[PDB]
Parts: sequence; C-alpha cells; structure tokens
Amino acid sequence: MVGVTAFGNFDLASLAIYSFWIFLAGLIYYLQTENMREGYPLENEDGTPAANQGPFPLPKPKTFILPHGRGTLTVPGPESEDRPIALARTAVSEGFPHAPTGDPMKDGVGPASWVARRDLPELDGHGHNKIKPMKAAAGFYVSAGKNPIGLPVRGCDLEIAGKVVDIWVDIPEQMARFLEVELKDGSTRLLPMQMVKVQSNRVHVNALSSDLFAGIPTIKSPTEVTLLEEDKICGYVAGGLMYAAP
Amino acid sequence: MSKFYKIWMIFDPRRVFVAQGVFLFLLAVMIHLILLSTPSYNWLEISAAKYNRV
Amino acid sequence: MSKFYKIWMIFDPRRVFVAQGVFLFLLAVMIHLILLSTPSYNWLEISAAKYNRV
Amino acid sequence: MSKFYKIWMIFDPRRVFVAQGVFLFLLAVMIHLILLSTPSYNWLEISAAKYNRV
Amino acid sequence: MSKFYKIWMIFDPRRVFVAQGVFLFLLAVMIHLILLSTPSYNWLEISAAKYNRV
Amino acid sequence: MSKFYKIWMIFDPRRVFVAQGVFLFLLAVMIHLILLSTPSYNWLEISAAKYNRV
Amino acid sequence: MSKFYKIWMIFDPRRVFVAQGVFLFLLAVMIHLILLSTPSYNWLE
Amino acid sequence: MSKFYKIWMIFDPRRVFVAQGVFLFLLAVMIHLILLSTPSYNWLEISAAKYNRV
Amino acid sequence: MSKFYKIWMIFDPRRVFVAQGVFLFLLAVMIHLILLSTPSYNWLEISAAKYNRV
Amino acid sequence: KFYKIWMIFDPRRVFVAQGVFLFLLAVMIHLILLSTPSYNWLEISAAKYNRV
Amino acid sequence: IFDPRRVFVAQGVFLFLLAVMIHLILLSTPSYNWLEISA
Amino acid sequence: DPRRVFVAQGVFLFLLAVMIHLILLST
Amino acid sequence: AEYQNIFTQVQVRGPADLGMTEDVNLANRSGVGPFSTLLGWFGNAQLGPIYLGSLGVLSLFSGLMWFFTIGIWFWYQAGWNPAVFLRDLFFFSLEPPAPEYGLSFAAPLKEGGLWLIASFFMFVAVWSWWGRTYLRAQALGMGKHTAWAFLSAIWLWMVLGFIRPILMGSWSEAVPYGIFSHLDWTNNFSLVHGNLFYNPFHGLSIAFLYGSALLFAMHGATILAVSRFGGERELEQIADRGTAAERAALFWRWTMGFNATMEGIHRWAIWMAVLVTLTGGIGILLSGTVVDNWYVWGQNHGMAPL
Amino acid sequence: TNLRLWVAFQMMKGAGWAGGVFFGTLLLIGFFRVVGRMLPIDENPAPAPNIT
Amino acid sequence: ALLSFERKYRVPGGTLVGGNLFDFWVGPFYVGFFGVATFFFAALGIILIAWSAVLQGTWNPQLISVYPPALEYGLGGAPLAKGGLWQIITICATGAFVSWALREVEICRKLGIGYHIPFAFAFAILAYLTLVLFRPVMMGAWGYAFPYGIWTHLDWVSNTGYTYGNFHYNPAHMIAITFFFTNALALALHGALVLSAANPEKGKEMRTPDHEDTFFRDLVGYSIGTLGIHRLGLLLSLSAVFFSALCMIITGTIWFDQWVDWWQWWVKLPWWANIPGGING
Amino acid sequence: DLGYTGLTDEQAQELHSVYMSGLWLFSAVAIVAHLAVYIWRPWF
Amino acid sequence: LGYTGLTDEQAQELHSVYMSGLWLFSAVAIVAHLAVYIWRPWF
Amino acid sequence: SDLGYTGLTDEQAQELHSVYMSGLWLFSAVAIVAHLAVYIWRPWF
Amino acid sequence: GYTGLTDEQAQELHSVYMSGLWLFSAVAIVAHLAVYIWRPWF
Amino acid sequence: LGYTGLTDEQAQELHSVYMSGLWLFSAVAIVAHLAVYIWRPWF
Amino acid sequence: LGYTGLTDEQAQELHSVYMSGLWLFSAVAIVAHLAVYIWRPWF
Amino acid sequence: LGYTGLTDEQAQELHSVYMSGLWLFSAVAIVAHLAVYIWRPWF
Amino acid sequence: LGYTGLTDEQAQELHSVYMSGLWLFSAVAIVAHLAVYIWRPWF
Amino acid sequence: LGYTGLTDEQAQELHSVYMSGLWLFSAVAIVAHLAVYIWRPWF
Amino acid sequence: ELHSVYMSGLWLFSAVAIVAHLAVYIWRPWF
Ligand SMILES: COC(C)(C)C/C=C/C(C)=C/C=C/C(C)=C/C=C/C(C)=C/C=C/C=C(C)/C=C/C=C(\C)CC/C=C(\C)CCC=C(C)C
Ligand SMILES: COC(C)(C)C/C=C/C(C)=C/C=C/C(C)=C/C=C/C(C)=C/C=C/C=C(C)/C=C/C=C(\C)CC/C=C(\C)CCC=C(C)C
Ligand SMILES: CCCCCCCCCCCCO[C@@H]1O[C@H](CO)[C@@H](O[C@H]2O[C@H](CO)[C@@H](O)[C@H](O)[C@H]2O)[C@H](O)[C@H]1O
Ligand SMILES: [Fe+3]
Repeated sequence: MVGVTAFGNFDLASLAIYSFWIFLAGLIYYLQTENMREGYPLENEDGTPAANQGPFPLPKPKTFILPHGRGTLTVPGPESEDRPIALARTAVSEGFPHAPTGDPMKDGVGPASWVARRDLPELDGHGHNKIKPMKAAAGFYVSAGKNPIGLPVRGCDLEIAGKVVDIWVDIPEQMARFLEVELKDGSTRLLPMQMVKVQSNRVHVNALSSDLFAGIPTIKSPTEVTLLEEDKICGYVAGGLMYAAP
Repeated sequence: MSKFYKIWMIFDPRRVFVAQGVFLFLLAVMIHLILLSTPSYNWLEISAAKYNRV
Repeated sequence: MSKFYKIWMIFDPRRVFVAQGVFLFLLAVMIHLILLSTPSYNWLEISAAKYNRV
Repeated sequence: MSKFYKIWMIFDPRRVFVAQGVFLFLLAVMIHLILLSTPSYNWLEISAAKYNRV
Repeated sequence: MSKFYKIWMIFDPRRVFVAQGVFLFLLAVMIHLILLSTPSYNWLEISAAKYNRV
Repeated sequence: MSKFYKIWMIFDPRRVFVAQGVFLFLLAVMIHLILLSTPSYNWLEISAAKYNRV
Repeated sequence: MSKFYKIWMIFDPRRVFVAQGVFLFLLAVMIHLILLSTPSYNWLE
Repeated sequence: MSKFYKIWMIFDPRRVFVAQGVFLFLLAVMIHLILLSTPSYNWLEISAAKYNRV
Repeated sequence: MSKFYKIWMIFDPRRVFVAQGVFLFLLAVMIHLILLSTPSYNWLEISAAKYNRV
Repeated sequence: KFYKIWMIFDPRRVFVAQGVFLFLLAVMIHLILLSTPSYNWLEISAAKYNRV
Repeated sequence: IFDPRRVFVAQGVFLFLLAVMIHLILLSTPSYNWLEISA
Repeated sequence: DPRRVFVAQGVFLFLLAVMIHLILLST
Repeated sequence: AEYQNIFTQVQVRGPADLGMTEDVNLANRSGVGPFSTLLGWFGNAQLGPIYLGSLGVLSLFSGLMWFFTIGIWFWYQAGWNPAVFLRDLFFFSLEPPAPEYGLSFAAPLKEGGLWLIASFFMFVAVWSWWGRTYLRAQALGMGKHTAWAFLSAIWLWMVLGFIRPILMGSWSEAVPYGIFSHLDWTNNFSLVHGNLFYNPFHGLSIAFLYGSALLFAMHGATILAVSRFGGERELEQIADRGTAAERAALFWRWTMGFNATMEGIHRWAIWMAVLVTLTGGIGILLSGTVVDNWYVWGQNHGMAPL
Repeated sequence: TNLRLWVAFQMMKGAGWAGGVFFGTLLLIGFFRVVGRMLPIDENPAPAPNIT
Repeated sequence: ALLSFERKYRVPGGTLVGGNLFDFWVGPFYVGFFGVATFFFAALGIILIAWSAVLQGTWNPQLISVYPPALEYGLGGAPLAKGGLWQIITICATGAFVSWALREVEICRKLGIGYHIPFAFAFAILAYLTLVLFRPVMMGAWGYAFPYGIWTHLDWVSNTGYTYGNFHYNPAHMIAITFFFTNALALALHGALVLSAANPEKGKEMRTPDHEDTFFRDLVGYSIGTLGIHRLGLLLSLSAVFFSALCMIITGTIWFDQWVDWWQWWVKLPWWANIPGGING
Repeated sequence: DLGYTGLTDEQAQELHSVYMSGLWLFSAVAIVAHLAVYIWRPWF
Repeated sequence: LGYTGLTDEQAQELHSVYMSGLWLFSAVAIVAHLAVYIWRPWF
Repeated sequence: SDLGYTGLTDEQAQELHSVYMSGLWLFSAVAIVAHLAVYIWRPWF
Repeated sequence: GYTGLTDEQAQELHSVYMSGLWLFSAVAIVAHLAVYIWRPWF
Repeated sequence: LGYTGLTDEQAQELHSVYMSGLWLFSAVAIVAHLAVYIWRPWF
Repeated sequence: LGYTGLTDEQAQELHSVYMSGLWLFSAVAIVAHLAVYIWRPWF
Repeated sequence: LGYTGLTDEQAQELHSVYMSGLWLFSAVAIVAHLAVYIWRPWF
Repeated sequence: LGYTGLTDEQAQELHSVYMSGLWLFSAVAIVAHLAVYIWRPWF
Repeated sequence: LGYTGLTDEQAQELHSVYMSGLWLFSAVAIVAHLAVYIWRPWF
Repeated sequence: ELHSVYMSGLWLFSAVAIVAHLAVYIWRPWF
C-alpha cells in the first residue's frame, strides 16, 4: 500500500480528489458553453442585446451538414424571429408579462406560439417524406388498439367538431402522428396524436372547443405536411389549454 | 527564440490568457498550501514560536 | 508595460470585473479564514485571552 | 477616482443593486453568526453570565 | 439622501414590496427562532422557571 | 531528423501543443510529488533537519 | 401615513386578501405548534 | 522488408502515431512503476541506502 | 500451402492487422504476466536473490 | 464432398468461428494444465532444476 | 423445412458444449482424472 | 407449422433427456 | 384526465424496416424477426434484424463459454440434481483462487482454477463487444460516443476483476461469480476497507448515479411534456429548432435559471452516466492500494468528527 | 356592508385552503400512526440510527 | 436578459394562486405565489442550518450536522438545540420542495406543456417524505429519520442498513437497484446515440433517426425508438425511486429481522427443502 | 396615479377603510385572546 | 434613469409614503426593543 | 463597445453615482458608529 | 446459392482450407508426440 | 487588434479608471498590512 | 471474386509483405526463446 | 496557419505586451524567492 | 491499397522518416538499457 | 499532403520555432538535473 | 444433397467416437 503523503495529509487519494475537482469544473464549463448555442446573446424586451451576458462566453461556432441537401446550420450564429410578435408589454420595467394584443391563438403567442421552421417536410433516411397519410402509405394498417376511423371528434365543450378520416403515420418509426379530422364544412384538419384521447366510441380533444377546429392551420398539400405547418398546428392546439377554457 | 511570437497566430489569445491565469493561481495556491502544511515553513507558526505567542 | 491597456481590446470588461470581484472576495475570505484557523492569528481569541474573557 | 461613475456605463444599476443587496445581507449575517459562534463575543451568552441568568 | 426617492425609477415597486415583505418576515422569524434556541432568552421557558411551573 | 518537420503536416499544432502541455505539467507535478513522498529527497524535510528547524 | 391606501393601486386587493388569509392562518398554526410543544403551555395535556 | 512502407497505404498516419504514442507512454510508465514497486530496483531507496540518508 | 494469399480477399486487411496487433500484444503481456506470477521465473526476484540485493 | 460447406456457409463466418473456437480451446487447455500440479511445466522445471 | 445455414451452427455449438460437459464431468470425478490418474 | 413443432419437440425431448440422466447422475 | 403519452393509443404496423445500409455488410445482417404487440404499447414493435459479424461471433461464443462455465460449476455444486440447482441458484458461486496462490495460475480447478478460465472468457466477450460497438457505429458513419461511454463501464469492470487484483497481488481480491456471493463481496469490501461510504470517489460515484436518475427523470419528463410539439424527434429539433425545444428550454430557465439545448442536454446525459463508473473505478482502485481505512482517512480530511 | 362580506370571503378563501392542506397532512400523519400501532412495531423496536 | 426566442412566451396567466400579484420574473427565474413561498422556505432552511452550525460549534461544511430529536421525545417536539431545529428545517424543506413542484406546475401551464416534470419531481418528494415523515411516524419517533449533514446522513444509511444485516438482501432494495443501474445504462446509451447521430465521423451529414434505429438493431437486435427511450428513462427513474421508498417503508415496520432470513422461504419450499447436497441442503 | 391594477383613488380609499376596520377588529379580538391567556398563564 | 416609467413626482410621492411606513415600522421596533431591554437587557 | 453597455448616458451615470455614493457614505457612517460602540463595549484589539 | 459462390470457388476455398487444416493438424500431432515423450499421460 | 469592439482610446480610458481603482485598492491593503504588521508581525 | 474489393495481384503483394514480417517477428522470437532457454530452461 | 486570424503585425505586438507582463511577473517572483531564501533557505 | 490517400511516393517519404525516428528512439533506449545493466544487471 | 494545410514552409517554420522551444526547455532541465545530481546523486 | 454429405460426417464422427469409447473401455471400463 502506498498510503504515503507528499505533504500534510495529501496522499495519492488527495491528489485524485483534487484533480477531479479541477476536471469537474472544466467539464461543467464545457457543458454549459456547449449548451449556449441556441438563444444567445441575451436580449432586452425591445430586442436589443442585453448589458449582461453571463459569466460563460459563447462557444466557437460549429457547422452541421444537413442530411438531404438541406444546407448547413452554424451555431451559435445569427438569430431572429422572422414572424412578428403580437404582444404589448404590461410594464416599463423588465420582468413582467407581455399581454396579447388580439387573439393569441390566431397570432401564435404564449402557449400558442410557433417557430418559423423550414417550410419543407421532414425526410427519412431514404429521402422520402417522414410523415404521410396512412391511406397513402403502402402496407400500413392499425395493428392494435381501437381504430379511430369514423369516430366523432368531441371538443372540451362536449360538442362534436367532426369525424376522423385518416391517420398520419411516421413511416421510419411506424407510429401514428396526426389524425386527419373532417369538419362540418368538409375541409380536413390535422390533430397531433399526443393531444387527443381515443375513447371507445369517440375521440375527445381536451385542448380545443367545437368552435375552434376551424382555426387550426391548414396544410397546403393534402398528402404532405411541413415542419412549419406541424409547428403551427401543434402550437395552436396546445394554446387552447389556456385560451380555450373560459 | 525570436520567432516565439508566432504562437499567437496558432492559439486564441483569450483562451491562452484564461488558461494561464487559472493555471498560475492554482499553482500559487498549491505551493502556498504546501508550505503551510509543512511546519518548518509555516510562516504563521514560525512567528508564533519566535514571539512566544502560543 | 506602457501597452497593458490593450488587454481591454482582448477581454470583455463586463466579464473581467465580475470574475475579478468574485476572485478578490473569495481570496480575501480564504485568507481571513486561514488566519482564524491558526490560534496565533485568531484575533477573536487573541483579544479574549488578552482581556481574560474566558 | 473622479471617473468611477463610468462603472454604471458598464454594469446595469438594477442587477448590481440586487447583487449588492444579497451580498451585503449575507455578509452581515455571516459575521453576526461568527460572533455568535465564538463564546467570547456571543452577546446573548455574555449578558446571561453578567446578570446571573443561568 | 435628499434624492433616495430615485430608487423607484430604478426598481418597480411591485417586485420591491414583495421582496421586502419576504425579507422582513424572514429576518423577524430568524431572530425569534435564534432567541428561542438560546436558553438565556427563550421567553417561554424563562416564564416556566420564573413561576416554578415545572 | 532533417525531415522531422513534416510531422506538422499530419497533426494539427493546436491539438499537439495542448496535449504536450498537459502531459508535461502532469508528469512534472507527479515527479515532484514522488520526491516529496520519499524522505530521502523531500527538500523541505532535508532543510529542516540541516537547519534544526524542528 | 394617511396615504397607505395607495397600496391597493399597486397590488390587486382580491389577490392580496387570499394570500393574506394564507399567511395569517399559517402564522397562527406555527405559533400554536410552538406553544403546543412547550410543556408549560400545552393545553391538550 | 523493403516493402514495409506499404503499411502507410493501409492505415492512417494520424491514428497510428496517436495509438503508438499512447501505447509507448503507457508501457514506459508501467515498466517504470513496476521497477519502483520492486524494492530491489527502487532507485530512490537504493540511493538512500547507499549514501545512508535515513 | 502456396495459395494462402486469397484469405486477404476474404477478410479486410485493416481490421486484420488491428486484430493481430491487439491479439499479439495481449498474448505477450499475458505470458510475461504469467512468468512474473511464477516465483521461479520472476526475473526481478531471481536477480535480487542472485546478487544479494534484498 | 465436404467442399460443399462453402457453397452454403459464408467463408468469412466459418473461418472466424473456427478460429475463435480454436484459440479459446487452446487457452482453456493450457490453463487446465497449469491448474494441475502434475502438468504445470513451470513448477515441474522449478523442482527439477532446484530453483525458487 | 429446415434452413441449411441455421441448423449446422446451432447443432455444432450443441455438440461442442456437450463434449466439454462430459470431459469436465470426468475431470470432476476422481476416478476419471487422467491428469491425476497418470500421476 | 412443422418447423415450430420440431423446435418445441426437440427442445422438450433434449432438455428432459438431459434432465432425466442428470437426475440419474445426481443419485 | 388528458392523454399523457406514456402508452400508445393506436398501434400502426407497416412493412418491416430493414435499416440503413451506409457501409454495413448486408450479408452479415439477418432478417427481421417477429413484431411484438406487447412492446408496441411502449416502444417499437419490430424485433430485429440483428447484425452478426466477426466480432459478433467472437463475443457470442466467448460469453457463452463464460456463461456455460459458471453454470456447469453451479451444476457441480448442485450434485447434478435439478431440484438442488433451482433451490440454491442464488447461493452457488465460482470463487476466485485463495490468497495463498497470489497472482499465480497454479491453482486447482475446484479452488479458483475455473474462476480464471471463466474470467478469461468474460474478458474476451466484453472487449469483443466493445469493438462491436465501435464498428457498428463506424459502419453507419456515426460518432463513436457509444463506444467511449461503454469504455467507462469497462474501466470499472476491469478495475474490479483485473486491474486491482494485479495491484493488490492476488486474484482473491476479485469478484466471485454468484448472485448472492458478489453481494457478499460488495458488503465485505466495505467492511474490510473501513466503511466505503467515506471513500470520496464512492461518494462522487453515488452523486452521479443519483444524478443520472435525476437527469433522466428530468429529460424523460421534459420530452414527454413537449412531445405534443414533436419533441421526441430530437434530431430534427437540433437541425431545425422548433417550438418544442424552446418550451423545453424555457421551462428549465424559468425554473432553474439556466437551461440546455436539444443537443447539449445529451452531453449532460452521457457525462452524468459515464462519471458513475469513471469515478467509481478510481475509488475502488484507491481502496487497499492507497487507503485501507476510509473512515480513518475521512477523519484526517474533515468529513468526520475527530 | 356587501363589500365587507367580499373582503372577509377572500381572506376566508385563503385561510380555508390553508386549513385543508394543513388538516390534510394531519389526516395523512394520523393514518400512518394508526397503521404503525396495528403492526408488530412497539414489539420489535429498532435501535437509534443516529448517535444521539 | 431574455433568450432570443423567449419574449413571445412571457404572457400572463397559467397561475394557480393569485394571477397577477406575483406573476412576474426576477431575471430568468419565474416568480409565482409558490416562487415567493419556495424562496422563503429555502432561505429560512439554509439560515437555520447555518444557525445550527454555530450551536454545534463547527464551521466545516462537511462536519455540520442537524440531528433529529432523540428517541426519548417520540413524535413530539424537541428543544431547538437538541432536535427542534431539525423539525423546523424538515418543515421548511417539505414546504420548499412542495412549493417548488407547484411552481413548476404554473410554469407548465404558462408554456402549455404537459405536467410530467412536476409529477416526476413528486416521486422524489415522496421518497424524501418516506424517510423523514412516513417511516418515523410509523416507527413512532422522529429519531429514526436521517440527520441533515453531508457525511452524518451516510452514517444513518449505514446504521439503518446494518440493523438488518446486509441490506442487499432486501428484495425491494434489489429491484430498486436494478432500475437505478439500468437507468444509468439507458442514460449513457441515449446520450451517446443522439450525440453520435448529431456528430458524425468527420465532415459528414448529420445522421437521421433511421440510423439511430439501425445502430441498436444492428447491435442488440432491438430499438425502442425516440419516444420509447424517453418513456423508458422516465419510468426507470421513477420505478427505482418507488421501490426505494417501498424497501424502506416495509423495513422496521413490517420486517424486523435480518433480510437474509427472508430468502429462506424459497429454500424451505416442501418439494426440495429436504434434499442433501448443494449449499443449503 | 401609479395605478397598476385599475383601482381609482376613491375606490382605494373606500376599500382601505373597510380593510382597516376589520384589521382593528381582528387586532382587538387578538388582544382579548392574549389577555385571556395572560391572565390564565402570564409569559413574562 | 427612467427604468420604471414613474416620473419624478410619482417617485417622490411613492417614496414619501414608503418612508412614512418605514418610520412607523421602525418606531414600533424601537418601542419593542425598549420594552425587551427593560425586561431583560442584553448589554 | 465601451461607449456604453447599459444605455446610460455619461451625465446619467454621474447622477446615479452621486446618489449611490451618498448611500455608501450613509451606510458606512452607520457601520463606523456601530463599530465604535462595539469597540468601546468589548474591544477586539 | 446462400453465399454467391459456385463450385469453381467452393473447390478452391476448400483446397486451401484443408491444406491449412493439415498443417495445423501436423504441428499439433508433433506437439502432442513431444509432450508424451516428456511426460506420458497414460 | 480587437475582440470586444472597444477602440484604442476607449481601452486607454477604461484602463486609466481601472488602474486608479487598483491603486486605491492596493493603497488600503498596504495600510491594512502595515497596521496588522505593527500590531502582530508575522516575520 | 473478393469480399473486400481487392484484386488478386493486390492480395499477392499484401500477403508476401505480411509473411516477410511474420518470419521477421518469428525469427526474433526464436532468438529470444533460445536466450531464455540457455539462461533458464523450462524443460 | 492563421487559425486565429491575427496578422504578423498584430501577433508580434501582442507578444511584445505579453512578454513584458511575463518579465514583470518573473521579476517579482525572483525578488520574492530571494527574500524567502535569505529569511529561511531551503537548500 | 489507397485506403488513406497516400501515394507510393508519399508513403516512401513517410516510412523513411518514421523509421528514422524509430531508430533514434531505439538507439537511446539501447544506451538506457546498457547504462542500467552496467549499473544493476537483472540477469 | 493536406491534413493540416501547412505548405512545407509553414511546417518548416513551425518546427524551427518548436524545436527552439524544445532545446531551450531541455537545456534548462539538463541544468536542473545537473544541479540536483551534484546536491545529492540518485545512483 | 444436404443429407448425403451430412451422413458422411456422422459416420466420420461416430466411427471415431466408437474408437474413443472403445479405447477408454479398455483403459477404464465403466460397467
Ligand atoms: C471569513 O472572513 C470574514 C467574513 C470573517 C472576514 C472577511 C470579510 C470580508 C472579505 C469583507 C468584505 C467586505 C466588502 C467587500 C464590503 C463591501 C461593501 C460595500 C461596497 C458596500 C456598499 C454599499 C453601498 C450602498 C449601501 C449604497 C446604497 C445606495 C443607495 C441606497 C442610493 C439609491 C441609489 C439610487 C437612488 C440610484 C440613483 C437613481 C437614479 C434614477 C438617478
Ligand atoms: C507538486 O509539485 C510542486 C508544486 C511542488 C513543484 C512543481 C512545480 C511545477 C510543475 C511548476 C510549473 C511551473 C510553470 C510551468 C510555470 C509557468 C509559468 C508561466 C508561463 C508564467 C507566465 C506568466 C505570464 C504573464 C503573467 C503575462 C502577463 C501578461 C500581461 C499582464 C500583459 C497582457 C497582454 C496584453 C495586454 C496584450 C495586448 C496586446 C495587443 C496587441 C492586444
Ligand atoms: C479545489 C481544487 C483545486 C484547488 C487548487 C489546487 C490546490 C492543490 C493543493 C490542495 C491540497 C492542499 O490543501 C490542504 O492540504 C493539507 C494537507 O494536510 C491539509 O492539511 C491540514 O488539515 C489537516 C486536517 O485537519 C491536518 O491534518 C494538517 O495538519 C493541516 O495542515 C489542509 O486541510 C488542506 O487545506
Ligand atoms: Fe433525448
């Protein structure tokens, strides 16, 4: 056994524990700076850079090569909200909420917020659209659980907003993503599968009421949904939890 | 020894200075603590014995 | 020496002062704590012994 | 000296005041606790023995 | 001190009063708790000893 | 040895120097610590014995 | 002193009363527990 | 053994040189440590015994 | 037995040489370890006794 | 007519699977011999040659 | 019925494992320890 | 499925026969 | 009362996914197995295909020999009686050779010789699997993060069974092959080395093991909370940051005062987990070789009253 | 007089909720105490885990 | 100092108590009704630990220990310096943890996400309450709870564990450990798989989730999927904590002897209890 | 003036007067309770 | 300057009420300390 | 950009610093008096 | 065709493999014969 | 050369105030050390 | 032809160079064994 | 080369100020070691 | 062949320099072993 | 060769500066080892 | 053709195995 101290009580076990503290501080610094590649530098409520930016500097930029000729992502880099934000600050001082000036679900602010993502479908490994309707997918079927096709769709106001026509599936991952819901007007809307409850004889949507399924953002192509449209649909539906429960 | 200034064309000056500043402080603290832990060089205890304080 | 001002063209002044303030206070607390550890320089116990407060 | 006011062109007064408020209170509590920790300066125990309240 | 009123043009009163109320209750509870911990100022047990309630 | 300079075509100087500096300091600290552990070469203990400081 | 009423122009009166009711009840419970713990003032025993 | 140069037409010079450096250093440290563990080859204790420094 | 070269068209040489290098080094280290374990073939212990060093 | 075993089985798999088996078997046998004092050639030579 | 590639590999490992088990069984029995019977 | 029968029959016959001799081996 | 995305509501099955053929030898990859509906309520239903190359055969055979060697010794300890085999299944053990033999290989098979043979097979199986982990990522062009995270777990495994017994000078310092037996080795190790609770690296190892459960609960619950925005698709949130990544970041920023990114959270994840065995390996290696009484060592370093 | 009812109602609403949470804990603590008495505890006491 | 994308999410509402009285931020931190409560309980708890240090007579953070009242006090109150400060800190800790979970609920409602995170944190709170509140009340004394010290609360773990022999033989303990070890394995695999896809070999395109499925099907023959792994990680962490609280709530209250003796029920099963040979026969 | 909640100057005076009337009444009931406890068992 | 939207008159008005509350709080504390000091002086 | 990170102008920083220093001198003056009373009551030197 | 090899490639692989098998067999027989002379096990 | 966007005359201005605060801090620390050394020398 | 995209002549050269290294490694090992066996035979 | 984007003019001026700091740090350390060696030599 | 990008000429230049370093590393290690064996032989 | 982008003149220049540092470091270490071996030799 | 070459190994395995059991039977019979 070594057990011998170089000085004081500083033995080999003391060297190891202090060495780890230095490594741990270096590791934490690395982890924190690697996690500052999105949303930095900090801003004020007006959009100008904040005076305070924190003890950790921004990391050196890294480049991502997108898998299907979709370009290159450099982070941290220039950042901007391309859409306008329909909010008005409730106070001159920082740290207070910004009230919606209109209909937040329509505007897309607060819990209804959406990100101006790339207006292209997510592609699988082979280059095809990752999400497509089941009747357009070949060889796809409901394998287990209640088949939610033909079931009426009920909102949080206990009224029927339509019926389910199709299921949008994730082809590489083989999972139901969206439910295509036909309204009384005859148009179809998409509802994320995580925001519906597939009951025995109905599909219940807790987030939206009957007179809000019309406001769901539509898809520009009946057999294709883009990342921008998924974000708008998922944001709008989840915004109902706050703005559709009077 | 006259071309040593080219190291700043290789390494980020900010990262070198931060790494060096941390290194020099921790090295200095380590040596001071080593001297404090040796009774022959603990200047706080050497003066205590010299002036008969404890 | 005459060009030491050019460090502020290298390092962000906002982070330097915050780091310096944290460093200076922690260093001062460390040295104050070390002196309290030694009985010969623990001024709270030196005065107690001097004035017979035990 | 007469240009120390320019620190407010570098640091935001709102964040410094909160930081200074937290620092000053924690420091004051820390010293009061240190004095209460030393038997020779625990003013609650000192008055107890002085007035024979044990 | 004739213009300490300008603190209210730096800090919004709504967040200040909430912070102050938390701070004042925290400090007051802390001191009462400290006094109860000390047998020399625990007013509840001073009374029991004073009136021979044991 | 006349063509050793072509090592820098294969390896990034930035990567080598950081690795070399870490290796050089860790090795030097370890050897200094090994000598301190051995009483035959603990230059702090040898000075104390020589100068009757214990 | 006579202008303490302006606190109701800073804080919502309906939100203060609910929060104040929470504070006063928790304060009373804390003092009762402290009092109920001292043998000289425990009224249950 | 004049065609051994073709090993570099199969393997990356970067990876092999790193793998050789890690291997060479770990081997030398292990052998230096094995000798330090055996008392018959501990050159620090051998020197201490030869000059009677204990 | 003069047609063994066709095994290279079957197995990728890059993985084979790595496979051989790891296999050969582990076998050599394992056998050296077995010799050190056996007291009759621990050449460090044998030389210690022969030359009367411990 | 054993040569047909290559028409069915992949030559990469059989050579490796046999080579893996042969090496593991050889190490196991050498270790069993070292386990048995009657065949530990390192201990046998030590006693025979009057060594440590 | 049976896949020619699946059968032989599964059968082969079975034959080898049974060979070891019987060899090790006699190794365990003191009456069939040829490494010690020859001793 | 004749394949699954052979696997189920082959495993049961082999494991029991191994077990039967092991029971004999135990005593 | 709303859907919690803990189990799937509707299972959808299509053609079996054969996987990406980036640089993978497709002849070594098998076919797709059966679809398990039971697994489909929680994760994917598809089983297989599995790749079995050269390192797959080496790892499968070496580990099978290791598994069979322990099992045959267990049958020997049961007297070849199946009733006793099941009754004392957790009580059987393949002990390492006694300390009197040190590091020698001249130990009888019944008295630790079989432990060395079984340990050799385990050594080959684990390291062969590590190369399999490295080569599977290489054939798909992926990073080697999986292999290096595996190396941290191997480091603790190597220290327990190989590195520390060599440093301690005997195989008897290693872990026996038994269910309850290696739990007794774990308990005896702490008692012998004076309350391993006071090993600083054991305490750090526990801090990261606790933090692994904390971080996976945080990250798992965060992704399920934003899976209504597609948060489960973490790769496309890294390349094209959606509203799921922003809500996930803002929850923790508003809670903790700081947050992660969709990619950087997995750097926190991999490091929190590998530090369990990296720090754990150091602490075990320091026991017996540097410190033999961790509580006494604790007392001389704070950590415990004098 | 109506506004006085409003002020009292809001404070009572705050105090009533604090009562339900506090008394809910007492019902929980009271439950575990009853369960503890019906168990072989107090017949198999444990030593003090702390040095106190 | 907001994030670049943060401003559009700072909207009013989502609170459970009040609604605008405390519905604001202090820097990054959201303040609510429970944000005020969490800060008070936390700040009071820290200062009472600091005050307990001066009563203990130490300033080494590794030696500071707040002990629960001795067994003589039962479930009643204790003097502050004896065991009373532990009780108040426990109440402060309980209030701080519960307020922290409720504060997350309001943050969840404001951002319109699911309530998984506060629910998962509640599992940690109930494990804490099992050791300080539920088990001590069942055993009838506050002194069966662990002290508030960095290394003294490990002494409680050791002393409690060795009261029942080797605590490894607790069957719920074994189940909880398996989940803990598997969770750390799953976290390492999940972090590595995502990073290796996002950070390919060199100068290559970022890998798709199809490659993630392919990697683990090629490795172990199965891939649970992007949604499955996050469900699994959440379940493994909560199941480990659930069985941890279960292994302690039954210890000292239902089981009283050495936990090794419990496993004798398997060996004493009639059909093999009396067969010579093996370990136990 | 500041008006962070929509109450006017006259509405704040009215509500405060109601708030103080119950504050003093609540204080008075607490004084009597303290007197009752003090008579039964003084703590000074 | 001008971080909260309050003008000078509003700042002076609010700070006058705040200080009036502060002195009232301090005055009761001064009486409370005076009563305790007579009952049990700590100096 | 040392011409200002906080948006405060030069004369705004002068006025804020003037009030801040007054608060610092008032805080120090009380601290000095409090230290004098303690030193008279129980000196530490 | 489970391997893509015909007889033209099955016969060649077997011819080399058997030659490698005989060489390994020949050395193992020589190794066993030497061991038996040194220390017979029967 | 610049990484922070400060000009040369801004760096000189910032440094001049910084050094003035450094010398003032060092002036107090020297007086503090001199007083402690007179009270209780450590050499 | 080949499973690794290597021609016969590409395999002809790789084996011949590999074999020359193998005999070089074996020749050194034979000399090493002879030195050990003379110093301390194991048979 | 040029991984940091410094010209040769900027590199040698930065190194000039860095070396001035290095020698000033070394000069204090040389004097500090001289004072300690006179006070209490370690050789 | 051509698994990295080196040609026949570049590999010849690389291997010549690699062997030059290898012989120098070996030549120093031989003198190192010679000095140790003369100082304290292990045979 | 393009692994690092050095054009056989930046590599000759960088090696020249690197070796200058290596010899300066080795020269200092030699004097350190010579001084210690005179003080107390380790052979 | 699978059966034809398989049974060739069976006799190769069994006849050698018969020699194996016969040799041990003479060396140490188990009946
Ligand atoms: C372990 O070691 C121990 C603890 C024992 C000993 C160590 C002790 C140490 C290290 C102590 C360190 C102490 C230090 C560094 C103390 C520093 C104290 C300072 C800097 C205090 C400064 C206080 C300044 C105050 C209180 C200023 C207040 C200002 C106001 C109240 C005015 C308000 C400001 C306004 C209105 C701004 C103007 C606004 C407009 C719109 C013009
Ligand atoms: C256990 O082992 C023990 C501890 C006992 C013994 C071991 C000891 C060991 C391993 C010691 C190792 C010591 C070493 C390696 C020390 C190295 C020290 C160095 C390199 C110190 C260098 C210091 C350099 C300094 C302080 C330079 C400062 C420069 C400035 C302040 C100027 C700032 C530069 C500016 C402003 C450039 C601006 C110019 C432009 C154009 C922007
Ligand atoms: C935080 C990690 C990085 C820090 C910077 C690098 C520092 C490297 C050296 C750190 C080790 C020295 O730290 C110091 O070690 C000595 C060695 O006995 C300890 O020793 C001191 O306390 C112990 C325990 O009471 C006594 O037995 C001993 O007589 C006394 O000198 C000190 O408690 C510690 O403060
Ligand atoms: Fe994830």
